[PDB]
Amino acid sequence: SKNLGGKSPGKRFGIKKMEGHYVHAGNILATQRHFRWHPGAHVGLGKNKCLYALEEGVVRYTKEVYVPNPSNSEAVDLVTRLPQGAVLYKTFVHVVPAKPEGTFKLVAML
Amino acid sequence: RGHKGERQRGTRPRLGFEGGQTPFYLRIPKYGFNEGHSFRHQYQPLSLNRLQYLIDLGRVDPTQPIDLTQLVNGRGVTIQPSKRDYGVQLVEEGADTFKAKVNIEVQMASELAIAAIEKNGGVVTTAFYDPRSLEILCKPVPFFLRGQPIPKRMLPPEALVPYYTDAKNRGYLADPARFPEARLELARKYGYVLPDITKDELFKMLSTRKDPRQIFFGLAPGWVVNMADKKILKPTDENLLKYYSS
RNA sequence: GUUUACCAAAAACAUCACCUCUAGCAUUACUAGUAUUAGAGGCAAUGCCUGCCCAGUGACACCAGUUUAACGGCCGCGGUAUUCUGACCGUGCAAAGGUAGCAUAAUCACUUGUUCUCCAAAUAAGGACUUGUAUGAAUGGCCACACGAGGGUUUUACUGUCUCUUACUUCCAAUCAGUGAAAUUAACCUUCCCGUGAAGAGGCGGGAAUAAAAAAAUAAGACGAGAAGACCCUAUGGAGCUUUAAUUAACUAUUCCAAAAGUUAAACAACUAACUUAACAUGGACUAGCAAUUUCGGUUGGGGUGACCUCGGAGUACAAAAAACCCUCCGAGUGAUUUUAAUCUAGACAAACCAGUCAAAAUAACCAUAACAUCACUUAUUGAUCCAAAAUUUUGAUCAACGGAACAAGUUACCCUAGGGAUAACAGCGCAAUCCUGUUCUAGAGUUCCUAUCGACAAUAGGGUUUACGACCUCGAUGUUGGAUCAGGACACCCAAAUGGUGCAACCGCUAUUAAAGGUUCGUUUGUUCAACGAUUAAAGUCCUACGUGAUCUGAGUUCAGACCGGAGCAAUCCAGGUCGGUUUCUAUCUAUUAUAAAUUUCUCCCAGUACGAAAGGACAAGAGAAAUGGGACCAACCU
RNA sequence: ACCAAAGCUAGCUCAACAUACUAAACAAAUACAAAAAUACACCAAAAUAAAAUAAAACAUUCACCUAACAUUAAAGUAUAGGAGAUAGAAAUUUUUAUCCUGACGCUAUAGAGAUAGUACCGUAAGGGAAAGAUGAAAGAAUAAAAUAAAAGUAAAAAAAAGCAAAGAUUACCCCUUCUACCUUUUGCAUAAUGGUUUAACCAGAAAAAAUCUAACAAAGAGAACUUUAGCUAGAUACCCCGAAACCAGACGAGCUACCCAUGAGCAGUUUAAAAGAACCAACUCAUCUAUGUGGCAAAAUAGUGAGAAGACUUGUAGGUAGAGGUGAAAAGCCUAACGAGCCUGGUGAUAGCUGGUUGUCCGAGAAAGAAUUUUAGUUCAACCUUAAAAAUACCCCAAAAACCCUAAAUUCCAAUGUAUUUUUAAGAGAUAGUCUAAAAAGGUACAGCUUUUUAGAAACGGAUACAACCUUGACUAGAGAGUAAAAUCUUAAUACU
Ligand SMILES: Nc1nc2c(ncn2[C@@H]2O[C@H](COP(=O)(O)O)[C@@H](O)[C@H]2O)c(=O)[nH]1
Ligand SMILES: [Mg+2]
Ligand SMILES: [Mg+2]
Ligand SMILES: [Mg+2]
Ligand SMILES: [Mg+2]
Ligand SMILES: [Mg+2]
Ligand SMILES: [Mg+2]
Ligand SMILES: [Mg+2]
Ligand SMILES: [Mg+2]
Ligand SMILES: [Mg+2]
Ligand SMILES: [Mg+2]
Ligand SMILES: [Mg+2]
Ligand SMILES: [Mg+2]
Ligand SMILES: [Mg+2]
Ligand SMILES: [Mg+2]
Ligand SMILES: [Mg+2]
Ligand SMILES: [Mg+2]
Ligand SMILES: [Mg+2]
Ligand SMILES: [Mg+2]
Ligand SMILES: [Mg+2]
Ligand SMILES: [Mg+2]
Ligand SMILES: [Mg+2]
Ligand SMILES: [Mg+2]
Ligand SMILES: [Mg+2]
Ligand SMILES: [Mg+2]
Ligand SMILES: [Mg+2]
Ligand SMILES: [Mg+2]
Ligand SMILES: [Mg+2]
Ligand SMILES: [Mg+2]
Ligand SMILES: [Mg+2]
Ligand SMILES: [Mg+2]
Ligand SMILES: [Mg+2]
Ligand SMILES: [Mg+2]
Ligand SMILES: [Mg+2]
Ligand SMILES: [Mg+2]
Ligand SMILES: [Mg+2]
Ligand SMILES: [Mg+2]
Ligand SMILES: [Mg+2]
Ligand SMILES: [Mg+2]
Ligand SMILES: [Mg+2]
Ligand SMILES: [Mg+2]
Ligand SMILES: [Mg+2]
Ligand SMILES: [Mg+2]
Ligand SMILES: [Mg+2]
Ligand SMILES: [Mg+2]
Ligand SMILES: [Mg+2]
Ligand SMILES: [Mg+2]
Ligand SMILES: [Mg+2]
Ligand SMILES: [Mg+2]
Ligand SMILES: [Mg+2]
Ligand SMILES: [Mg+2]
Ligand SMILES: [Mg+2]
Ligand SMILES: [Mg+2]
Ligand SMILES: [Mg+2]
Ligand SMILES: [Mg+2]
Ligand SMILES: [Mg+2]
Ligand SMILES: [Mg+2]
Ligand SMILES: [Mg+2]
Ligand SMILES: [Mg+2]
Ligand SMILES: [Mg+2]
Ligand SMILES: [Mg+2]
Ligand SMILES: [Mg+2]
Ligand SMILES: [Mg+2]
Ligand SMILES: [Mg+2]
Ligand SMILES: [Mg+2]
Ligand SMILES: [Mg+2]
Ligand SMILES: [Mg+2]
Ligand SMILES: [Mg+2]
Ligand SMILES: [Mg+2]
Ligand SMILES: [Mg+2]
Ligand SMILES: [Mg+2]
Ligand SMILES: [Mg+2]
Ligand SMILES: [Mg+2]
Ligand SMILES: [Mg+2]
Ligand SMILES: [Mg+2]
Ligand SMILES: [Mg+2]
Ligand SMILES: [Mg+2]
Ligand SMILES: [Mg+2]
Ligand SMILES: [Mg+2]
Ligand SMILES: [Mg+2]
Ligand SMILES: [Mg+2]
Ligand SMILES: [Mg+2]
Ligand SMILES: [Mg+2]
Ligand SMILES: [Mg+2]
Ligand SMILES: [Mg+2]
Ligand SMILES: [Mg+2]
Ligand SMILES: [Mg+2]
Ligand SMILES: [Mg+2]
Ligand SMILES: [Mg+2]
Ligand SMILES: [Mg+2]
Ligand SMILES: [Mg+2]
Ligand SMILES: [Mg+2]
Ligand SMILES: [Mg+2]
Ligand SMILES: [Mg+2]
Ligand SMILES: [Mg+2]
Ligand SMILES: [Mg+2]
Ligand SMILES: [Mg+2]
Ligand SMILES: [Mg+2]
Ligand SMILES: [Mg+2]
Ligand SMILES: [Mg+2]
Ligand SMILES: [Mg+2]
Ligand SMILES: [Mg+2]
Ligand SMILES: [Mg+2]
Ligand SMILES: [Mg+2]
Ligand SMILES: [Mg+2]
Ligand SMILES: [Mg+2]
Ligand SMILES: [Mg+2]
Ligand SMILES: [Mg+2]
Ligand SMILES: [Mg+2]
Ligand SMILES: [Mg+2]
Ligand SMILES: [Mg+2]
Ligand SMILES: [Mg+2]
Ligand SMILES: [Mg+2]
Ligand SMILES: [Mg+2]
Ligand SMILES: [Mg+2]
Ligand SMILES: [Mg+2]
Ligand SMILES: [Mg+2]
Ligand SMILES: [Mg+2]
Ligand SMILES: [Mg+2]
Ligand SMILES: [Mg+2]
Ligand SMILES: [Mg+2]
Ligand SMILES: [Mg+2]
Ligand SMILES: [Mg+2]
Ligand SMILES: [Mg+2]
Ligand SMILES: [Mg+2]
Ligand SMILES: [Mg+2]
Ligand SMILES: [Mg+2]
Ligand SMILES: [Mg+2]
Ligand SMILES: [Mg+2]
Ligand SMILES: [Mg+2]
Ligand SMILES: [Mg+2]
Ligand SMILES: [Mg+2]
Ligand SMILES: [Mg+2]
Ligand SMILES: [Mg+2]
Ligand SMILES: [Mg+2]
Ligand SMILES: [Mg+2]
Ligand SMILES: [Mg+2]
Ligand SMILES: [Mg+2]
Ligand SMILES: [Mg+2]
Repeated sequence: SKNLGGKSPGKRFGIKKMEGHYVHAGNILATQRHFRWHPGAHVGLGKNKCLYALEEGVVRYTKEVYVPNPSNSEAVDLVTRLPQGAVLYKTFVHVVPAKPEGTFKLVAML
Repeated sequence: RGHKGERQRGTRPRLGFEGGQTPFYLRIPKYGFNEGHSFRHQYQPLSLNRLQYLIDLGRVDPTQPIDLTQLVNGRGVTIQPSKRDYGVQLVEEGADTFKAKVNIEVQMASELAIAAIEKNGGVVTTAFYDPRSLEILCKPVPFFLRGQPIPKRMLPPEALVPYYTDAKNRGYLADPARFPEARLELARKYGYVLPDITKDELFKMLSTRKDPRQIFFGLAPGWVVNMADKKILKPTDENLLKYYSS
């Protein structure tokens, strides 16, 4: 026949943890083919463009201003051609850290 | 039985078979895990905890020297040579609580275990038994009904020689010149005063050894135990006595 | 002459004759033979003949080379005689390019080629023409005598084959007497209609009908009885046959090395080897014969043919995930480059399993607090165990049927078994693409004029004949084309009747309405339904009924086993291809059924050569008769 | 009241022991064609077992499989294997006499096939039955005694109407209400399968892990082992019938195919002729038709035909044997079925395929994602069942989830209403699907069509009938009651002087 090989399974791209959930460091928050959600505070980016928590805490989603890295040609060009009042916005994922960094304990009284 | 199919008729395939897709137990690669397992040496562990508990209830008595046969007879331990058990090994589980004073002979021991016995003024020695030897040693009375002489005790194989030649391990083949030195070294390391075994009243029992070629205490290779008459029989022949005593 | 004992007697086989091959020979065949012989085959007497090819494949010759009365093959394109043709010309390719003959044939289709003869009429038969682009010369080609339970055609004659049946005997038959089977059988207290329903009802629904029982008859139904369908498909079910399938023994011949028995020189040059072999006969090889073992991947709107089978992107799948199709579209089975991209480990994604994915901290590398190889839509660029090679640590599959059998093809109509209505062919049912009917709309045809007769582009609705499509009942059988017999029904009327309109003067016609009681021929050819043709008819209707009707018939045709011909295939075998031939069972249990009548149509003669017409032509109604068919009867005569 | 019914014996089965192991009977006759007293010879012999099957195919492999060495262990260990299916040691260990032999074995469809290897069936090898019932006495038959209970009949035919009954009823019918049962299926009154009926026979078997009960317990077991509460014991479990085949060895050529020996037939007519000439009998064939089709006959009868001195018919005796033979090739014939005989054994072959699978009552209860020579099957998930541990489970308001346009709606979650959900241990079935509503795709914007996604259903009430539409949280009894869905649908109209 003319048509061939359209058959491949779904990649299960999606968003694994949702706003308000609790996460432990290293949990994958989302996974994606293109950037849909960008990594925010305490969220690491994988090389496959997936987002994972770097700290134990609570997941939050947010809209924010997007200021691309000047080493990236394309994005800088896109930003440069904008009308003067305009500002790019994107969607971000953060983890609000829950536990205190550490505590001070009494070891020994000399 | 369900309905039609292979199952109602009784014929469903063998166990590992997955329906023709390459079976799970065969797609995994072979790797030595159990490789040469039958030839590995197996030492049944005996903690100081259990040894102490055994002495306390008077199953084994610390008075006379404690070797494998004594442990077996108290049912403190169980050896099955057929499974390639090469004997008892001593582990340190009860070291801190161990107060008894013993002369003990095991086939392997750990530094900490040894130290724990020395501190109380006893003596540990690691001896080797070959499979046949071991079998006879654990169950002597069934051996004596066998009507055979008492065989020589074999030596360790080349792998285990460096173990039994070291005073580190209080090896039965070790050079007794090194013994007091290493024995003191232990006491440096674990910080306890090493008692003088020489000045004790039970000392004659504490120094008691076996010949490296001898299975029991006070019997000798080549004798024969007639248990109905309560007699021992010994070879007077020259060749026999040369063979058994070599 | 022979053959399928029990469905085929033939065109099959054999056969005289003619041809190829193979053998130079002795006590069990051939053969008590000896090349004018004997085996292995081909072809089919006789007659005229048997053309060209050794490139392939064989077989000789163990290689060259030779062989076609060995397997087998024997072509194009362009330009030319004023014109169709193409003697001639050009050129390509082949081992040779189909020669003689015959030819619409028992020869793919076109095909019922064309024409003549035969018949009142022929798809038949015979004679010619003939590119048969698929004839053709010992897998033989062409004539011919005689022969044939072979297959076709004509004439005579004969006849109950038929028009169109009839009488009488015998056996069966029915009654009486004696004896006394078979398949079959859920139970039956066993109706008809329409509806319904696993899509065809004695049993459901709605109606109708209905004292009970024998005996005799008919076969429409009981998807009647028979035989776990022979067609079709499926099964990691068989078997037979053939090989260019994959693995390869024994045996039979060949060839060789070794074994075994031997034999020669005392070898050659200057200052140990080589050769031999009578019959047996061993071990290891070689080449063949004859064989042995085993297999035919799946998906598929039945199988087959074709196509596909793994991985990714987009749609289908509109916003978390997932999500099918022999669904719609693009891709992948890698390049290029240097930044040559380490070890170890919290936690997760994903997930049947196997596989896949991210990743903090910590070490070590390097600026001396220096870990994401980059680009091509970046997503995909891939493959398990075992096992082999490597030696230190790795590498190896269009295993592409891509979760992968270490290595196996055809064919069966000679088939077999197990099943399947889970799946085709017949029939039903659904649907209505195709088909058929009507109406709606008028641009146009009709000299003028849309609708006398038609009617493009389109519209609305029905019917359920065709070819399909679907796979719902039946594969422990619902036996299939056309005839015969008997027909039941619809009306969408062919004839008969009554009318409307006419581009209806009359006769004819062309249309439209109403009407289904009754009718609707005989022949030549085809198996045929169609169709052509001859002769008629008042007319020779269109359809439905399991393309009505095989427990009533037929069997020409399709669809088994035999055989030819053309073609495909190395072969076995095969073709919706032609041709010849080929077993059609049933004693009726149940339902159902087993005779009232009260015509129908033609044609003559009148009507009148009037009505009507320029004439040619030429009526309707009313009125007299005759026939035929159909219903119902009957023998005086005729005839049997 | 017939047909019938009932016995308890015949013997058997499995072991024990045991001497030792071809019984009994032999006058004659027995290996001529066994049972036939008597004439110069011959006589004798061996070659690996194979395959069905398992590997879900099949090619190496596939325990046991007519060879003495037992037992407790080592041990299902070392090893061997398309390193797959499976196969599998040894060293080394253990074993105390003789008597106490019988039976939670059968009772005539059982137990031996057995009253018998007989009758009978096969040419042969070979296959192989059925059958008994009185009593102390039948040297008690005008005979005496206890069942009279199967289907089938008789005593006694039937009377509108309907799966044959049930509600009932004074009353048998008449009335009303119910589409046999198994199997198989998406779905069966089905016109799909099976059964005349009765009796007797006729089909779930195993203890690794587990659960339950108990002993003793850091140990337990009457040796060999296992043990971080275990060990030991007990109890809980996994069918029946069926191919075509394949392999080995016997038996078959008295039918038939072809041979070898040895006999026998062919009259009349026509011809110089006994010439695979002619006419036509006997004889041999088997053309065409009709009968017949459980027949006279497992291939015939009646007519009609073909040959009829030959490649002719035919008797008797002999031969060739299944990987074979024989063949004027029909893949014909080889003892009524030959694409390869028959019989016995291998054999309880093997069937993912069809059929069958036997008391009562109760608790819960299932429609398909993935691989697969796989889509007629399996094995994993998801559901589910039985126990057991727990703690949250559904329902879920804001807030939150993308870049051009985009709906119904999803995801995720407090509260709140409920009592569910998750883990742990066991365990199968199922994995061949229908219609309805919705979103789409394919097709003809066709199908009772096909392929996915969400939802529903599979009444004993309603839609006359009805699978899937609608009503309805399926218990028992009642001669109470209230409700639900639900039963005829409307229109049929055109005057314009
Ligand atoms: N390429 C490849 N072949 C293998 C492998 N394992 C086994 N084989 C098989 O081993 C055999 C080697 O012999 P070959 O046919 O290659 O000469 C083949 O049948 C091959 O299929 C593998 O891992 N890779
Ligand atoms: Mg896709
Ligand atoms: Mg998919
Ligand atoms: Mg069943
Ligand atoms: Mg099934
Ligand atoms: Mg142990
Ligand atoms: Mg015949
Ligand atoms: Mg014959
Ligand atoms: Mg003939
Ligand atoms: Mg015949
Ligand atoms: Mg011939
Ligand atoms: Mg000649
Ligand atoms: Mg000739
Ligand atoms: Mg020639
Ligand atoms: Mg050649
Ligand atoms: Mg040549
Ligand atoms: Mg000619
Ligand atoms: Mg033709
Ligand atoms: Mg030709
Ligand atoms: Mg030829
Ligand atoms: Mg030819
Ligand atoms: Mg002649
Ligand atoms: Mg003739
Ligand atoms: Mg003849
Ligand atoms: Mg003939
Ligand atoms: Mg007559
Ligand atoms: Mg009678
Ligand atoms: Mg009746
Ligand atoms: Mg009906
Ligand atoms: Mg009714
Ligand atoms: Mg009715
Ligand atoms: Mg009938
Ligand atoms: Mg019928
Ligand atoms: Mg029938
Ligand atoms: Mg069948
Ligand atoms: Mg058939
Ligand atoms: Mg067939
Ligand atoms: Mg299969
Ligand atoms: Mg097979
Ligand atoms: Mg080959
Ligand atoms: Mg084999
Ligand atoms: Mg195939
Ligand atoms: Mg298939
Ligand atoms: Mg198809
Ligand atoms: Mg179809
Ligand atoms: Mg193909
Ligand atoms: Mg997950
Ligand atoms: Mg790091
Ligand atoms: Mg595959
Ligand atoms: Mg696959
Ligand atoms: Mg996959
Ligand atoms: Mg395999
Ligand atoms: Mg044929
Ligand atoms: Mg069959
Ligand atoms: Mg069907
Ligand atoms: Mg189906
Ligand atoms: Mg049919
Ligand atoms: Mg058809
Ligand atoms: Mg039909
Ligand atoms: Mg059909
Ligand atoms: Mg039908
Ligand atoms: Mg319609
Ligand atoms: Mg006009
Ligand atoms: Mg019809
Ligand atoms: Mg259709
Ligand atoms: Mg379907
Ligand atoms: Mg059928
Ligand atoms: Mg039937
Ligand atoms: Mg009629
Ligand atoms: Mg009409
Ligand atoms: Mg008329
Ligand atoms: Mg009519
Ligand atoms: Mg039809
Ligand atoms: Mg018909
Ligand atoms: Mg017919
Ligand atoms: Mg009929
Ligand atoms: Mg044909
Ligand atoms: Mg004939
Ligand atoms: Mg024919
Ligand atoms: Mg008939
Ligand atoms: Mg009758
Ligand atoms: Mg009749
Ligand atoms: Mg008139
Ligand atoms: Mg005139
Ligand atoms: Mg008449
Ligand atoms: Mg197998
Ligand atoms: Mg099986
Ligand atoms: Mg097989
Ligand atoms: Mg075997
Ligand atoms: Mg090996
Ligand atoms: Mg395998
Ligand atoms: Mg018996
Ligand atoms: Mg018997
Ligand atoms: Mg009775
Ligand atoms: Mg009634
Ligand atoms: Mg069905
Ligand atoms: Mg089912
Ligand atoms: Mg029903
Ligand atoms: Mg039906
Ligand atoms: Mg019926
Ligand atoms: Mg049905
Ligand atoms: Mg049937
Ligand atoms: Mg039925
Ligand atoms: Mg069935
Ligand atoms: Mg069936
Ligand atoms: Mg049944
Ligand atoms: Mg029946
Ligand atoms: Mg157990
Ligand atoms: Mg059970
Ligand atoms: Mg085989
Ligand atoms: Mg087989
Ligand atoms: Mg004979
Ligand atoms: Mg004569
Ligand atoms: Mg003659
Ligand atoms: Mg006759
Ligand atoms: Mg006659
Ligand atoms: Mg005659
Ligand atoms: Mg004659
Ligand atoms: Mg003649
Ligand atoms: Mg004979
Ligand atoms: Mg064979
Ligand atoms: Mg043969
Ligand atoms: Mg013959
Ligand atoms: Mg032939
Ligand atoms: Mg044939
Ligand atoms: Mg036979
Ligand atoms: Mg079976
Ligand atoms: Mg299957
Ligand atoms: Mg259910
Ligand atoms: Mg495969
Ligand atoms: Mg499962
Ligand atoms: Mg919300
Ligand atoms: Mg919640
Ligand atoms: Mg299935
Ligand atoms: Mg459907
Ligand atoms: Mg659903
Ligand atoms: Mg109802
Ligand atoms: Mg309910
Ligand atoms: Mg309910």
